Amino acid sequence: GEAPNQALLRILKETEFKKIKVLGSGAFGTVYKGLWIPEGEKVKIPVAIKELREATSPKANKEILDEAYVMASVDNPHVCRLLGICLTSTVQLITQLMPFGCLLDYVREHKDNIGSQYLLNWCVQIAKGMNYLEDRRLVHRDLAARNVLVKTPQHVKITDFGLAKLLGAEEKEYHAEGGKVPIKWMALESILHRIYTHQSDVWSYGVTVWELMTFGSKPYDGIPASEISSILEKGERLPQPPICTIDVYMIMVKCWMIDADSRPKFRELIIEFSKMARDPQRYLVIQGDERMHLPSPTDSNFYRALMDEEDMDDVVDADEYLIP
Ligand SMILES: *CCC(=O)N1CC[C@H](Oc2cc3c(Nc4ccc(F)c(Cl)c4)ncnc3cc2OC)C1
Repeated sequence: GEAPNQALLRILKETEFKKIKVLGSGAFGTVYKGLWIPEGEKVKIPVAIKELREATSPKANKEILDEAYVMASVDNPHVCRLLGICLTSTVQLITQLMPFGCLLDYVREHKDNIGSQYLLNWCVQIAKGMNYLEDRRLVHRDLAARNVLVKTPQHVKITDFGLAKLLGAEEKEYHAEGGKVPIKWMALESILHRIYTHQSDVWSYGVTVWELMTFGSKPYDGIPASEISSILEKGERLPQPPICTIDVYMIMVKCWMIDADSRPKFRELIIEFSKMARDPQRYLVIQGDERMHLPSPTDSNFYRALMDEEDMDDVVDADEYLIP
């Protein structure tokens, strides 16, 4: 009827995780970083670990296992995959550590060193990730720069699958029902009718690109969420960022066309951003662009800036740690 999901869910013993330290908290719970040391492997894998405040809320463990299901079921260079889960007092999700954090904060904090080549390459990579998700019939529903993680400045991945929904062998629109929503990233048809498609995700991609090209500006700043549907129905859209040529901004605008099927496909966005990445200063205009650099794997205190030297001998990135 539909293809069997033969993803493996790995249950990981708590005794294999060390050096646990807080990255951030919310109402939801906590993310930590640590090392995962599968027993008698002589590997140490840098990981992030997501839990919730307590394993009492039924919804809580249900929501997080829904996220685990989606995250175990993906495998692509531009999407974050689940390494496994740890069943403790709480359900913890275990994934590859993305040491530079979320792209929203990253663009805000490093604007002075972010040139055109990185911006366009990120656009390409996010489009690849999104296209891969489409090929797997998944609709993310929460694409935003806060939901893209930075493995290295050269390599980003989409995460945060807690709102993602699959789509049946012959189904098109997810039709949701209630719960806090990222209004300022949503297609009109999603705000109005809780319709969600691969084409609604393209809308959010548009917004995400605007975030990057503005070095992390807040969309419709000061506009109350309750007013967004009206503004959009009037035909208002986010403004042309200063660095953007018309060529780039036009792509953004196409993502925000009322007719969902008039919007670009992820596969087209890959092509267009890829053409632009070959001549980046033709498409984005950044003062003093040519003279920027960000950290690259091949630098001295690239590995030392993360790692204790104690560990460094046997550290292995999750992308190089593969089981059958
Ligand atoms: C834009 C703000 C933001 O996203 N963060 C605030 C701090 C937190 O930092 C990191 C988070 C990660 C995660 N997150 C994650 C998401 C889903 C999931 F199922 C798991 Cl197990 C983990 N993943 C990897 N590396 C991270 C690195 C962070 O900061 C260094 C995100």
